[PDB]
Amino acid sequence: MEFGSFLVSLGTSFVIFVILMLLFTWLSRKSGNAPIYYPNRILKGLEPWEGTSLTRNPFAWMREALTSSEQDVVNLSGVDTAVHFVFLSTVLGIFACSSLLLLPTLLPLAATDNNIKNTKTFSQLDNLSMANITKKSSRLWAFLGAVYWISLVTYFFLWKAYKHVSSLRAQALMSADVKPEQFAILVRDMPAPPDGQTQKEFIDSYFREIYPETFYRSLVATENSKVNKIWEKLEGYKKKLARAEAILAATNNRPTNKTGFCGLVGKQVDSIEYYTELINESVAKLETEQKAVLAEKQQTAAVVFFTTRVAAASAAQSLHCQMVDKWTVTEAPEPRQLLWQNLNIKLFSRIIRQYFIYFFVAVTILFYMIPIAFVSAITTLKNLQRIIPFIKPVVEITAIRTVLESFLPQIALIVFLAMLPKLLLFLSKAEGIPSQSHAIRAASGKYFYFSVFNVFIGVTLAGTLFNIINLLATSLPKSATFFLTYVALKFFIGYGLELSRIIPLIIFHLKKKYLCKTEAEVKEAWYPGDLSYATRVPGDMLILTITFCYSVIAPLILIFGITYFGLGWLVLRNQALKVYVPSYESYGEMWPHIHQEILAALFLFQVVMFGYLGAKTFFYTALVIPLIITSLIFGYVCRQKFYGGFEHTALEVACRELKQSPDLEEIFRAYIPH
Amino acid sequence: MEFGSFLVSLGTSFVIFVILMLLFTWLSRKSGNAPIYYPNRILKGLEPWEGTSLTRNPFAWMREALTSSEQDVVNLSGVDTAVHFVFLSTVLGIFACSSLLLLPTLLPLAATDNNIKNTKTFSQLDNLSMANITKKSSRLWAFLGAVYWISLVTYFFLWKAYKHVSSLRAQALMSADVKPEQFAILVRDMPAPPDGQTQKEFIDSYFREIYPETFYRSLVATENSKVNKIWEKLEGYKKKLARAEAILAATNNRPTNKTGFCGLVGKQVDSIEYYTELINESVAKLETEQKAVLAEKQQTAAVVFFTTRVAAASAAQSLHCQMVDKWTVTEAPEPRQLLWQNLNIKLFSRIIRQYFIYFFVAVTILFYMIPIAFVSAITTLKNLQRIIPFIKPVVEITAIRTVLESFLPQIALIVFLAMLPKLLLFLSKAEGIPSQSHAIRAASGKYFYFSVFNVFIGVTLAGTLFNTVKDIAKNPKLDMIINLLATSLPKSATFFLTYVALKFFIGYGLELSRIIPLIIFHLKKKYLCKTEAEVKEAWYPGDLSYATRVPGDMLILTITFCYSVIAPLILIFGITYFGLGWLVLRNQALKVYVPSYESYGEMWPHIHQEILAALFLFQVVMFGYLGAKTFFYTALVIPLIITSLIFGYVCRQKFYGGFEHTALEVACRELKQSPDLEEIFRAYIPH
Repeated sequence: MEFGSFLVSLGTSFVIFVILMLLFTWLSRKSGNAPIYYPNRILKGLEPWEGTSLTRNPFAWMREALTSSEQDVVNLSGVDTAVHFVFLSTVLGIFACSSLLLLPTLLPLAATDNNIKNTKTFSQLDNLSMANITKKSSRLWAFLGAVYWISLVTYFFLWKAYKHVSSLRAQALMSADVKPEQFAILVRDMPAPPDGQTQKEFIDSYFREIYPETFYRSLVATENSKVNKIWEKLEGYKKKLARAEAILAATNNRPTNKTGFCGLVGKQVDSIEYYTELINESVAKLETEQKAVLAEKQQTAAVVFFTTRVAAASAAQSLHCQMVDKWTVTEAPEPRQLLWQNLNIKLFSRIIRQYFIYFFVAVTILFYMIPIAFVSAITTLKNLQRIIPFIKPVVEITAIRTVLESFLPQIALIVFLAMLPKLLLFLSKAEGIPSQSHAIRAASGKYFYFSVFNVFIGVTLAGTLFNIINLLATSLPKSATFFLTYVALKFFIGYGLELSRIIPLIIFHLKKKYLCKTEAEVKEAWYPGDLSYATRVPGDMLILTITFCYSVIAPLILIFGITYFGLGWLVLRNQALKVYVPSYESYGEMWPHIHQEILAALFLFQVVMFGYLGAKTFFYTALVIPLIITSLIFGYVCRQKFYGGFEHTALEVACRELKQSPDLEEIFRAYIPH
Repeated sequence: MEFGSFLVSLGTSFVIFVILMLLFTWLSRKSGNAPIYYPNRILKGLEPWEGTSLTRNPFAWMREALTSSEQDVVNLSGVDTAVHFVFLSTVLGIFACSSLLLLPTLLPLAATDNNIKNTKTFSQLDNLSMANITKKSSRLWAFLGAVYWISLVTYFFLWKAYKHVSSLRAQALMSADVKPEQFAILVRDMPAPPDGQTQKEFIDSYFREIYPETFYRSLVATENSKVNKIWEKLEGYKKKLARAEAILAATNNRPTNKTGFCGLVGKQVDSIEYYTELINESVAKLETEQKAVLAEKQQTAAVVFFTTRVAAASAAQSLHCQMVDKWTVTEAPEPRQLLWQNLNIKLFSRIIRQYFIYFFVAVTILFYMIPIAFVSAITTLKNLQRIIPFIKPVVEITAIRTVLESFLPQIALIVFLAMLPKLLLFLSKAEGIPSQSHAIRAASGKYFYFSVFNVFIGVTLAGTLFNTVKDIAKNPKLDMIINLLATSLPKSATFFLTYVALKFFIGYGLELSRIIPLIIFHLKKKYLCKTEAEVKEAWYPGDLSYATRVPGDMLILTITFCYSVIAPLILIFGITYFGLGWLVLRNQALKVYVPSYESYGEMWPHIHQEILAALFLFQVVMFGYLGAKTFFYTALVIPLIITSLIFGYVCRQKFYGGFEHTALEVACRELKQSPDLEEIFRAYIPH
């Protein structure tokens, strides 16, 4: 019955994906939906291209995507998205070459043997797996050569893509213009000022010693939580007064508000004047607090500004005081990336929080594994049928009952998986990470480990429970069925939902028609947001992890991986061409993390291949040990070969970049939060 | 080992030690011995002993040693020897506290138990060890408490020591004079000029852009291997001609050289005229070659000199080109430390050589595992008797087997572990290491791997098998474990007692008495050698030789952590080893040895990493043992291992970053005094 289960799930996913595709064709063909299907190119208003109206058969939206050079993507969005695209491209290339060799040689090899049905059918695809292969068979040699070739191919593609990303980084850095993050460093962990002088007088006359005639200013970090809170309160008050003024300018007859707190407690009489007195009182209070904070709440973190890229880039890898405890220095993140909150955290606090968060993550795997499986089994009562509701017995088809009992576990799992990334991002920022990009990358790494351990081990154990030498052997083929479902579920809808973009489109065209969106305020009406690498990269790493897991056992997941990453390349190329706009520009710094994962997945599932063929019990599984040690060798040689360039900007892309006498004053007041 | 061999080895070591001490204290009172027992304070003339006719002979030097502060050693020998001394002192403190708690509360527990008689031979040393503890005994709880306490004590002393060494390094760097290694970097792994243009024209006009008005000159590392050969040969000719003319002046008889048979017995040629014509020809050839190679024989390594310490120190941690394959930059070593041949090794070549050397190190790990098995076979000759009865005729009388047991295995171990360090230092120098200090510390690390694996594992396991392999006729899985483990481990513990005793007694007697370099002296003078004064190179003492001292010391440290619990008689031997080492090496450093390089304490983090590696590995050993003793302490040592890893990471994160570089305070606020910057140059010239 499992055969029918994933057959039906695949059919439903394909059908609904087709539905959303047709909707996309229907919706995007209208000019009224341009802001939701072309948020980009409206900002920096490149006039979203329509040309002729319709012919409806050819040339819909493909020529725009497939004819986009990496230079075009970098110019239009940035060099960061092109890194994600080269990640997708190298994964696609690995899987394409792997399929082109594996499948024509392993499909017939698996077809001929009949070990399954001899150890005494469940499903036909079970014949096309490394389970219909007899014990002590010569086909073990072909299988081992296959995994060996997989390792060789992925090594080659990783090296090529990593050279390419290093070249793209060196190209983007060298041609950049004057940016405020090129003249600053982020000094943390300073001692208390000696006797009476405040922190500002201490930071100065210290850097003014080390760096005479090449030091400009210092923006000491101050606890401003009160200043923040009152500031967004005042900004929201100004926004409300502005929308009220626009309403007045429209109707010229001040309407009546729903008098009260959320329309419950109060008298809204000429609310314009209420908000006016509120905002001016808030301005006075904010002025007083802003004056107060700059003199008393002066903490132990400070951005430091130099006068030349040479000095700033050189005074960011150097060690300033002969104790790693004090005056720790790193390159200042760009203003859009500084987390003023997570500064001020001393080194010991950073270490202790790092290990407490990692331990809490491990406890998260544990309290996921046992308790959430327990409560999911509890939800099975709601899943099948409940006596208490008086639902009319009209359904009467068991097939969709099976569909529901397949979805509900997956639905709950996905709900908690979507609860994850916010929690992991919040935890990542709790180690005191001083930049948004590093926080997002650490969250992605934590989610990757969680996903691998959790999903892989849990589904493997579930397969073992369903069905010691045959323990690792027989169990894995059945687990492929579950992944064939879940991969497929995330396969169609997620790419379908993003491409169709109906979920933002449902929110749009309704926030405008209803009481919301009185004034134009179109910018935040349809602001797209980032690519949110907190959810793209770890999900694609999970798909890659599964594909390299069953890369050899059941070489039918390879075609699913290829089609997944091909559709991802296509849809995300279209999106980055027309939809998203980045909020931070990390110049491809992300990608070494992706390289380390990819290699970690390859290492882990070379180990899995070793163990699984050891379950096949032939004295040649030791041949995997050279592959494991080779993965270690490749990791170290890559680390020393490229990783240096991805942490800093070398003193050529900073020195001879030919600045044009920067004012150094608009570089300042660019890190000012106020 | 049985009682006779252990006792006779201890007695022989003690008697030779006291003989050497008596010889030293008697023979140090002779003025002629000054440049032997006081090489230092003769160089840098200081009137070695102040006064007349030093009394208190056994303490004439001991009193002069216990009253010397770390500041005195730093001012007299250097800031590197003081690091070795804090290493010795902290190991001594760890083992002192460990003894003060372990011994009184652990030894009686082993003494009162009677796991012995389970044999259905040994020593009383085995009775005062783990083997005497029965199965599932409450005393193993005390033993677990003991290992937990020793781990805590080591953590405490390591942290305190590492703060102290960081303080010493800061105090030394902050007050050092104008030394040429502070203004320079070692620019290595360059590309080639893609035109008609010499390499030096390319190193310039490139750094002149990155560091304008703060870039002074740049030596390109010209390959001079054959130039070096001709220069050393010329200097040998100079020395030999000086010897000949000194002989002629001292005897007024025309010297005659019979060149042939390695220049000893051959064709008779007139000495000084031959040497003069040959030396002038050699000078002409040398200067022609130097002119021909200082230009146009360029390669892809260089040394760069800035003008201010701030720029020089800042532009050494930085990254120069946006590809780490090009313009690799590291802080320049001292001119005395640079290995000019190891430059001109591109990054891939360096990695390939590193990996080949590591693999060869593993192969020779096995090839030394073999004679370690031989040693562990020899040490238990009685059990070796029942196997291979070919040794029955030779092992008949008490005395012969006694002397073999007492001497031979220790001598074999010494021979192997003393031939090894030269090989390891040569191997490390082939990894493209660009300095002498890094090569020495890498050789020390490889020696630590050899020590741990071969010595510890091989000796203990070979003794285990050869004490049990012939008694595994029956195969009860539960039963063979206990017999194997208990009847095995304390035997290796006793052998290591003997070995460590041999080391501290004989080695420190030889070092303190210094007779071997003294027999070379007083004989290289009275015989044909040492005709001219030339005293300086006749008794030049040399370094502390950290390539051979720290390795052996860490081997003894690992052994003491071996049987700090299993057989807590090792603890006394380790304490006395390190105490005698402290005392003797103090006397040496204050008076005898003078270093050739100054690393400003960069070597101690490696020492800390080893020490913690030993602690980790033998928390693991205790975990395996208590758990092969059949009780559930298994979960009581995993927390110790986890906290060991956390301690390692925390120490690396808090202090290690301060050892690799000199901060930009000791560089700026060092208050320069108008450095010449020209005599700073031509101090890195290879000649």
